[PDB]
Amino acid sequence: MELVEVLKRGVQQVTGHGGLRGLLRVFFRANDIRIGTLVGEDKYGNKYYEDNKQFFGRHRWVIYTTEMNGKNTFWDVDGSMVPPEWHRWLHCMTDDPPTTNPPTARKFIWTNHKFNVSATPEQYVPYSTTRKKIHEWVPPSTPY
Amino acid sequence: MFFINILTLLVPILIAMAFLTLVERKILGYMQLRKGPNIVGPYGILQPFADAMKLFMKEPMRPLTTSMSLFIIAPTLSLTLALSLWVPLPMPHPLINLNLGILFILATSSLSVYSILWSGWASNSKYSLFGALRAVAQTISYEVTMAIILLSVLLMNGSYSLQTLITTQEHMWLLLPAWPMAMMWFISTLAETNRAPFDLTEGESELVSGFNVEYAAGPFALFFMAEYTNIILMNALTTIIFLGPLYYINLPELYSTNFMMEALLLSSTFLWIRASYPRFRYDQLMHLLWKNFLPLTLALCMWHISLPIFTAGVPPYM
Amino acid sequence: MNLYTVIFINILLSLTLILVAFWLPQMNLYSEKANPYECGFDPTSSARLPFSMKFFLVAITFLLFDLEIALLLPLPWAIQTIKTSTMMIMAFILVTILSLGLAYEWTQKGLEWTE
Amino acid sequence: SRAEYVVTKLDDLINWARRSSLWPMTFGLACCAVEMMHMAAPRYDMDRFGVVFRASPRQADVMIVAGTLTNKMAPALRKVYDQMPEPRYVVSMGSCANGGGYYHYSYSVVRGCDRIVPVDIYVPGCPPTAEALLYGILQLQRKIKREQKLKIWYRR
Amino acid sequence: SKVKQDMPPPGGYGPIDYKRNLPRRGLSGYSMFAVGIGALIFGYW
Amino acid sequence: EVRSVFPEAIIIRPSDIFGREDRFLNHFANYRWFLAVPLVSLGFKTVKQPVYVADVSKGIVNATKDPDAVGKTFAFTGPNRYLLFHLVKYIFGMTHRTFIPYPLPLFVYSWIGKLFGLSPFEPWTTKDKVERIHISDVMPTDLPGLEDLGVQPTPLELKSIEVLRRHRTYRWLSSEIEETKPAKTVNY
Amino acid sequence: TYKYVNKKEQESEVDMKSATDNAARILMWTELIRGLGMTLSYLFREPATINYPFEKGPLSPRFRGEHALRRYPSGEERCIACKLCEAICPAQAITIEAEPRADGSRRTTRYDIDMTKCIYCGFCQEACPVDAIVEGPNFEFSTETHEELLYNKEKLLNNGDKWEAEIAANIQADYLYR
Ligand SMILES: CCCCCCCCCCCCCCCCCC(=O)OC[C@H](COP(=O)(O)OCCN)OC(=O)CCCCCCCCCCCCCCCCC
Ligand code: SF4
Ligand code: SF4
Ligand code: SF4
Repeated sequence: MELVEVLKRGVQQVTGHGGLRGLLRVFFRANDIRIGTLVGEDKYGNKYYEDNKQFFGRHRWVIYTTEMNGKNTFWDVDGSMVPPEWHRWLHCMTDDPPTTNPPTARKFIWTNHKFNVSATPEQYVPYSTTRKKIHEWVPPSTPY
Repeated sequence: MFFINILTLLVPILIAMAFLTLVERKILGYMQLRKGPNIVGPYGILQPFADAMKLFMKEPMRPLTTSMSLFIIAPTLSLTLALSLWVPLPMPHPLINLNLGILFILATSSLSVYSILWSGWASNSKYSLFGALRAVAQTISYEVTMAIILLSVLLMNGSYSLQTLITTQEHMWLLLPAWPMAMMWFISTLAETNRAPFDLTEGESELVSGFNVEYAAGPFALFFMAEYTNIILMNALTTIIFLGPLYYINLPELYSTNFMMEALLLSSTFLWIRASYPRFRYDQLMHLLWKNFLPLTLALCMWHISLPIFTAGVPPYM
Repeated sequence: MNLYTVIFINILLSLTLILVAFWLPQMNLYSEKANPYECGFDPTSSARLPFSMKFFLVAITFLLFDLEIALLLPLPWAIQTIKTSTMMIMAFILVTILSLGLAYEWTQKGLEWTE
Repeated sequence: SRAEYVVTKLDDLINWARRSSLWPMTFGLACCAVEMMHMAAPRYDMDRFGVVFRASPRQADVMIVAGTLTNKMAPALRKVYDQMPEPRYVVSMGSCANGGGYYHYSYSVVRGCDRIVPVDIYVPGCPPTAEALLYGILQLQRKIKREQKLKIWYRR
Repeated sequence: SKVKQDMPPPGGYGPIDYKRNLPRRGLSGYSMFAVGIGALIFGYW
Repeated sequence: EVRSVFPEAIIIRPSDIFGREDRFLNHFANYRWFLAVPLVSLGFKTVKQPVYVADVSKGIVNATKDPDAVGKTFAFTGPNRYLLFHLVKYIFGMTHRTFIPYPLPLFVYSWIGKLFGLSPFEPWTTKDKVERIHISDVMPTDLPGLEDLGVQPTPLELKSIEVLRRHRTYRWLSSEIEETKPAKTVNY
Repeated sequence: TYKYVNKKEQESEVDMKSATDNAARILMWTELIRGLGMTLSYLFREPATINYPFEKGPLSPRFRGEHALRRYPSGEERCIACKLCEAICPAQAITIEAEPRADGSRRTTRYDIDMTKCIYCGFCQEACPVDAIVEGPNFEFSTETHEELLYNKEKLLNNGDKWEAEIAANIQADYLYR
């Protein structure tokens, strides 16, 4: 019957993350067991699953890394870690991922994305990019 | 061993209050097209503990304009009465078998009013005083109907004991002879506990946390858990008096489980009612409960006086 | 001793919980948080002033109706008597008289609030 | 095992509690309060994270300065911040409150709520998307996660 | 090539509903009082 | 040792400072939780010349700009030398609670301070605190002070209510500065 | 035209049937069970919430968030110190100071944006005649200090070197509309 089909779907959700280890690693870390098609992995380890039968806010989702640039992100998960290759796809600006439609490569684009830095070092301290405008007189090193 | 029985009667009720919090939030959520807590635990089963620890680690407030004695002794009274009301509850065999159980209930609740009513005075603020006076009006509205409804209901029982209703409902619920009495008792239990649509004491958009605006920490936690314990209590009383579960002298655990089911349904109904309707105005409440419920309550008291007699259905004394 | 025991235990629970609430945390006391709330700005006056209530008559008649509750409440014991007719008529008289008084208050507009 | 380890774990526990149950205040002055509402709306439900509004400041653990702060409303904001009981946090929302915003050079505007209340996190925008304010809230959670209060108590 | 401007499709969009639609339901009132009074008399017996 | 290492230094020597979140006036006012206040020799044979925080702060903030004060010590004392009994009486009048003084030796009060200082948290009292409370303040007129640095010292009577209204109850919180029969000054 | 919202046509039709119907609207809370059933219906719907850091709300190529200064494919700096982005910026968030680069090129020695004054309006990116400054996609740069939101040339060039893979594509989508 119908109850049986939905319970079968629940069993598929329960048994589709490796084993109990991976099931818990996903459930206590994202609060969702939902299965989707692996669209493509990142160079850091993010997964970027997909399932189009869901409604238009849950048909794309990330499963973040456990270590991005030496931060131990098993729990301290944040949204800045999605590089721009996948920002466009995750926020549904396109239906074209970087596996099929990659971006134009340029010699100045960062190879290693950076998570948000606001409390650590490696953050942004502001300053004036200009120079001394008025130059003061340097007196002699001799008397008279 | 009585102390172990006190444990079994006390700590699960506190767990159940703490998880009624979660059930409230999640049912209001799903009635609001959203999901409640699912972050802190697997499905939010630790959010009550997080809330409690956060409250008991926040610094309290002893303001300067207040009366510290009432300020501190009122939450004590609130929790103590909310937790003492659960004591003579037959589920089916009670801890404290009293021959005047419902009188103890009524007196304990009418004293539970005084927690709110002294806290609001000791908190020397305008909003607290608004809330205390609103509670005065609320009690003046509902207590008359509570007493007379319960009188006319137990007029087919024969006693004020609560163990006797389990025998009065051996073959049938008291909901069928008295559904109107059950209706008005339900709304009375709703005005009691200061629950919606009759909140009228913590009236967020009228009284910004009335009778609690100066309470921050574990004191506020005490008021909160007292409310969420009296809710389960009143649902338990509804299902003991009206929705009588099955006794089966060999098996009392069947009574306990059916009582659990019915009280869960009635508490979920309380949350449903909160999510559905807006607040009354606290003069509309008095007018309603003096001009619609009290005449009908008196008339049905008359009817349930006549009814034992012209039916020859007078109940027994013990 | 059982009911006394239970109530003492609940009293102890509450007092221990309040001790915890007051002596566990860290405090930074000063007059700008110990002064009364009143929604951002300070009070123009005190809260310990006359608060004109407008259901005082309904409060008095609630007191009278509580006395009537007291008179009605012995019925679960009265009904087991042998007569069953004096009590029937007296309960009818009591309830009808109470309801007549309520109707008089209603018509003379005591249940209404002093606008 | 060791006293310092026990203290670190107790710190983790209390930080987890204060981090998972933070109760912001119904304090929304201008447009940014609408995005605050939309973060209370079903798509980005705050209550999922244990974040529920309490209209009283004394039942509040954080304030979100969502709107422009005038010279006439600053005393009230400061009275409310004082009335909040410690531990207490502030979150400045929008360019009007972080700095002056679109009214920095005007006569009745304080050029930053940070002139009046201390600020833990600044959420930029005009308005910020509710996802952005949610990022700010979770950043405040990350911040509470590393308090090390009982540690310094042990090391005093 | 010719222009492209996101116009409505040819033949207009479908018929949108805007009027109030609160459908009557329930019983006839007679029946509700009858069921209540029947349960009441049965419980009395 | 600071002179021995870093000369061309400034060494400020304030008296016991009072302020909103001090540990001097609040410390004497928190003696209401005990129903009587102990004082060595009933407060007499002890003299206190307290100073306000704003004065010391302005003094430091000017000394960091004064071309003088490079090898100078200072005595940030403030005016109106006070006798301890009268000072605590003024505290317990401005904080309108009550006043039950009584004598106490120094050895038992030292033991009290010790067992109070048996605390992992911030203690209420200590042996060194009692000792520092019950020795008089030096007549500071051998040294410059504030007015040699650009601050006119503030009397206690003008700023104490800001500190002490926190401790009042209702029935007295709405009371002014001019209803406390001020403390009796001494010179000695 | 118009139409009434709370005006009956008129009165004076009553029968025992209609009176019983209104009396069972009363005395049974008929019109309240409807709201109860409504809220119950909502209990059994898929909620619209999303696991935010993992699954995120939909945005568009036109979306304007963080700011960034761009380059040509040669890596050449694209701004030219024309200083109309500061002329029009209605919050006066942009200060610019320029010089010849010692290659003889028109370039800025300064480009600051107080991001606590920017109203995120996009006038600068639609006024820049070279598409140098844009308003990128990012909305997740909340900070613990005010000073971090006071940008300079280096932070903007870093935002450009970061988000060019996304900026270029969103521009690719969005031109022909501007
Ligand atoms: C055999 C012959 C003799 C038989 C004798 C018996 C005769 C039949 C007796 C029928 C009487 C039934 C009792 C009904 C009580 C309600 C009375 C009433 O009229 O409603 C009161 C109030 C009126 O509101 P208003 O629109 O202003 O109308 C008044 C106009 N002057 O309207 C309201 O009450 C609204 C306020 C309450 C809203 C609270 C929300 C409740 C939601 C429904 C909960 C349902 C669940 C109940 C479960 C309880 C089970 C224990
Ligand atoms: S920053 Fe913008 S959106 Fe926010 S309050 Fe100011 S004008 Fe409104
Ligand atoms: S988006 Fe508008 S307010 Fe922001 S920098 Fe550009 S022109 Fe100025
Ligand atoms: S960013 Fe663009 S508009 Fe602004 S000065 Fe440079 S070239 Fe001109």
